[PDB]
Amino acid sequence: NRLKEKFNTEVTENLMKKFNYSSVMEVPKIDKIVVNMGVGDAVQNSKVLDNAVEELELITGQKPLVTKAKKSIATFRLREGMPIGAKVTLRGERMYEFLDKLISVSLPRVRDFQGVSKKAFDGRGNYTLGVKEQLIFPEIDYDKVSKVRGMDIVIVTTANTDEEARELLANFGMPFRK
Amino acid sequence: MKQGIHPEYHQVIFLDTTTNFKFLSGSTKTSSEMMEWEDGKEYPVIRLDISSDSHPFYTGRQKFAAADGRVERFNKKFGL
Amino acid sequence: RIAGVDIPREKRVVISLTYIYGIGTSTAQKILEEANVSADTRVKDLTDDELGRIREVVDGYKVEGDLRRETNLNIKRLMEISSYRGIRHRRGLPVRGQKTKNNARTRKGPVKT
Amino acid sequence: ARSIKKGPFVDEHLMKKVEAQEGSEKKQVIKTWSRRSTIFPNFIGHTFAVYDGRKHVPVYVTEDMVGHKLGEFAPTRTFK
RNA sequence: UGGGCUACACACGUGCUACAAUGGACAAUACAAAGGGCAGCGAAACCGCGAGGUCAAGCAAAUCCCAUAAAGUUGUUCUCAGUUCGGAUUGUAGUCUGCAACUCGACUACAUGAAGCUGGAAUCGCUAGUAAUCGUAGAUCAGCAUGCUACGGUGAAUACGUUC
Ligand SMILES: [Mg+2]
Repeated sequence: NRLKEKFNTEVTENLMKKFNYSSVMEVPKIDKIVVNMGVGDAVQNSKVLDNAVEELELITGQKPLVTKAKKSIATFRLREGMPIGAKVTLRGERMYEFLDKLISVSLPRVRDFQGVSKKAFDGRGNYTLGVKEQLIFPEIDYDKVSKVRGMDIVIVTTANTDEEARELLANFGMPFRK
Repeated sequence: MKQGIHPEYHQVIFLDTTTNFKFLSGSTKTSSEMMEWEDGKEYPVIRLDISSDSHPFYTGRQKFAAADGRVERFNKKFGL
Repeated sequence: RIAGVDIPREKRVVISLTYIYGIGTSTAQKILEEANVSADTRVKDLTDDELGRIREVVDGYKVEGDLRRETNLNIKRLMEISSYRGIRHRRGLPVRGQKTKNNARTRKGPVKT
Repeated sequence: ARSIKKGPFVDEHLMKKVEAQEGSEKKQVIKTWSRRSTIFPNFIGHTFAVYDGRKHVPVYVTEDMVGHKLGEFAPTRTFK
């Protein structure tokens, strides 16, 4: 619980001092992490989705939930109810472990890493990170992976504003592009 | 968590070989090599070429100096 | 993995190092000599201590993203200053004074009869 | 001159014209037929009217332009 | 004086280099001919990764120098792929000539690493020291050759025959 321990002690102290929170409950926290992989290629080949599912299962350590198309789009050759993606929701200990690994190992492994974007906030204190390849994650092996694929990592924070969210992520040690 | 639907996940020690930084976090990676920890337990060790401690961006270390200006290079090159 | 690149395991390390941007045959031979790692040993048969030794040396050389970024800026500089060379970079025509009545296909792309 | 031992080549008339212009802030255009002359650090801020073979074309030196010939920044051929 | 003759959506002729294992790289080790040279050829030595630089012997020639041929031979390694094939292109840092290499030179180093997997219709040369292949020299010439003109090394296949 290294990341959790920091949050409980060091991060909480920094945030409450910074924003003059009246109560400890006010202090922002990361509610959940959702990893989404969109696989439109799955329409062309079912195997592509299967390979993605395995990769996400390895990365997160939990079985992904296959996502089915809400609607049919002719341009994408998409039919409603077709499996075109996979998602995992990480909560509790699993979330902290994944996040610490991302900052500690996976983000460093990113090729030509120049820090993460500071502008990637929804305006409601929620941050989304896009990874170019899943090779960055330590578990994934280059030989095993037939096709390099990107992923969306959404970090949902209880923080009302981006600035409070930015502080929380900075305290966690998330690199920022500045 | 549902039983039998999730991949085996175990605490593993991630070691930065370059800076000898050790941290314990969960992973589905299995390592034949195992290392002792501060707590009285032994975990499989995953070796990392680079990490937050070693990575240049995180450190802020400048591996290479900035490119010289056109005026600077001209003067330096011909000694003028 | 060296300099952010997963080099081919099967090949000898002299050759495998050249699969990194900024490293060619000449540089690869130098880096192995400095690290005192044999050229013949295959990457699959490389040792962890040896790998670290190689990694120290490769850190010495500007490679991959670092070199790519530098090269692009020099070309961008030429284009911005409106140099003859820079203008030809913009036009996609031979920059180093080669004739264009014939040939120039690598720069011009495929034929457009 | 490409060889380092020889200095960068500049026509004396061009260099002398620039050197006289050093004193006054309000620089005036320098007409030149010297496409061959190197752009020195001293040239920065000056506008040279370099001949293209038919007309003198205004060329204004910037920092990046140092080390390149004056001819490089005035075209001799026209296409489309 | 400067620019152009060096343009570039394209079409054609003649060449150069490849598409690898009858090869690539590396190392060791042989065998030519025909030419050129006075302010020109320049050795050896030292320095540079190298292109070169420095100093300078000999030599107006069966004497000295250009100038160690290369393919070859014997090993080592790679192992059938866009690669340890190929080397276009581009970046950068140099060398040399010259008054000056921007337009627009040649060469080097490092990096970069295109097309190309043997070529549709069609079409060319060659009957033996020939073709093929490998290097060598000269004229022009400050520098600048995949061209031209010469040179030797290795060295084939096939020709029934004259209907077309
Ligand atoms: Mg002509």
